[PDB]
Amino acid sequence: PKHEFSVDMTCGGCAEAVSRVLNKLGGVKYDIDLPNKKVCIESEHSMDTLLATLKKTGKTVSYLGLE
Amino acid sequence: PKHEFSVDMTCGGCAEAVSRVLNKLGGVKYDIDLPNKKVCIESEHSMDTLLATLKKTGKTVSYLGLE
Ligand SMILES: [Zn+2]
Repeated sequence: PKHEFSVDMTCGGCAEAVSRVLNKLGGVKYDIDLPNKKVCIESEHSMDTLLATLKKTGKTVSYLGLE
Repeated sequence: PKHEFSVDMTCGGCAEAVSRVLNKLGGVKYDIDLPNKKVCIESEHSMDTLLATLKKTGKTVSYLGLE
C-alpha cells in the first residue's frame, strides 16, 4: 500500500533525519517533499509502524491517507 | 552527571525535535545550542540510554564527554 504523511520538516537536515530512520526501518520505498512537508511511503508495514517510526524523530507527524 | 553531545542540527526545527525526544524519555535537564550543534544533558540516565534516545532523531550524534 502507499501511505502519505505530513511531517514538519524545515531544512534539508530535517529531510536527512527522516531518511535515516526510514532506512533503518527497512521494507519501505519513500519519497520526501521538503517544501510541502510531506512523506510518501510504499510499504507492507502497517500504518501504525510507519507512524511510530516517523514520530520517533520528535517531529510533528500526521496521516494524509492512502493512495 | 552532566553529559555533552554533538548533534548535527541545522535549523530550529532540528533543535525542537531533540527537545521532544528528550522530554519523552524524561528525567532530564538539558540545553540545546543550535549554532554550536551541542546538546548538554544533566540526568541520572546512563550514557547509553541518552545516546540511544538522541539517535532516534535520525541525526548524527557523537559523545563529547562528561562532568
Ligand atoms: Zn532542520
